Amino acid sequence: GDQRFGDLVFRQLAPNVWQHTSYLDMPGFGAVASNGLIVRDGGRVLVVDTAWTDDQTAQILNWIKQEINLPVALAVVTHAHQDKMGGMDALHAAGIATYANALSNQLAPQEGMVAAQHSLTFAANGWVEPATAPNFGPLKVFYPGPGHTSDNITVGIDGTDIAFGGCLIKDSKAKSLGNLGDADTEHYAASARAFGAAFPKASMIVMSHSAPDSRAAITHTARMADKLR
Ligand SMILES: C[C@H](CS)C(=O)N1CCC(C(N)=O)CC1
Ligand SMILES: [Zn+2]
Ligand SMILES: [Zn+2]
Repeated sequence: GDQRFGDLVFRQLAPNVWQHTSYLDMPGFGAVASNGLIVRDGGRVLVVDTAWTDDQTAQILNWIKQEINLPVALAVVTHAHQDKMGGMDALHAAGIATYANALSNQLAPQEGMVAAQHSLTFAANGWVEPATAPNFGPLKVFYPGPGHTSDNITVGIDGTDIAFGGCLIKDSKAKSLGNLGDADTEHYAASARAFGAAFPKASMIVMSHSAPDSRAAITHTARMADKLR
């Protein structure tokens, strides 16, 4: 099922949704997979997260050209770490409009990232302010609160059973919450549960560092974060 395309992997999740996977060596972790999404919305394509590097991100765009052959209207990136924003320059070189949490754009320079062109802001309840996410189509963007990072955001795909937790959510058999160096241990558990409650009918939970899982990924991630506070 999985399509190897250069050094990346692509997996169809639904008629209009694919997971992109790219890898980077991290001493002490091995070659770490990071997952994002590609969504076809009618005559255009929407991307969630870059790959780790510009070169890998250009390869995502090459795959889109070969397998979908429609323009990429925008990309939204889910926090200011390299696995999610490392390929911003490749998107900009391709003329793609890019979006991130305002706080991700604020943090990007100190994190070694290039900021997105546009900043999303969020209501007190976590839902994106709609005027900051124009033309997002089926992408429903939700800020669950600080957790994996202060800026992490999540995305549901209307018309599917899919919600993307990014690096906030780990799989239902995961053993650790991963990189906690920028995390908010006090609010993580609540933020994970807020993601689940924002997308209550999503039965396929996509995440950055594990293959797609059931909603038990949310309950398990929350149950592990419950131990952090
Ligand atoms: C660069 C990314 C940003 S989230 C990172 O810190 N990682 C990769 C995932 C790894 C894991 N197994 O969770 C933890 C270390
Ligand atoms: Zn991260
Ligand atoms: Zn990550």
